[PDB]
Amino acid sequence: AFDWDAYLEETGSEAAPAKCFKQAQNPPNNDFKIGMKLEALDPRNVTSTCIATVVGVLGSRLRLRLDGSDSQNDFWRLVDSTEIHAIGHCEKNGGMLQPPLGFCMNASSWPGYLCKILNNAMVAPEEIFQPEPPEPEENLFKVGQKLEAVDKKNPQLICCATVDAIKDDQIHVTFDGWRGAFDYWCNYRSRDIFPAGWCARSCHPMQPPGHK
Repeated sequence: AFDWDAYLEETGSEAAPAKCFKQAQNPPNNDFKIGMKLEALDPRNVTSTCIATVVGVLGSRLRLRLDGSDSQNDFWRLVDSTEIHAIGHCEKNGGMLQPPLGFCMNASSWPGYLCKILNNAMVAPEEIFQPEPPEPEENLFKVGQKLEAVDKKNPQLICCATVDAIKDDQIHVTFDGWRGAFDYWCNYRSRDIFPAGWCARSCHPMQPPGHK
């Protein structure tokens, strides 16, 4: 459990206030179980919705993998993400499920495929999907502030970070003790940033600053 209060005091810093983030005041409960199927936006083509399977769970996050694709392109979504839904959601809304971009068969094999994987499949019930957190209506971050952030190159990891710079609705996230190579800009609404303490409150491991 990372001693944020010690760290803030030794670096002379403020943590960014909770009202800055689009995250629930309390981490949402994660009732998902590994093997459950659900519907998610294909990160490699965000216009497609695809069947995904929970392959890991960590704090309030799911590690998802799209059925019929590959094991090298897993992605993580919070249980209260608006990019995952219960199965049947897409269709109820006038949509069609799509094969993943990395689908391992040929396309005409897709309709048959959906049937086989949906047959007696373990499916996440709709009630375990958490509601979308209220959002701030402007950027309240400020240069200097510290926070917890997913490292988009190794997303299993959430790490101690700092806001470096601001241009309107974008913040620039830096990772303390790492070479600015893991830095990124993101919208203040991003679901990949959290107030200091969030990880401990949700049982997600939280990386201390790097050793550089």
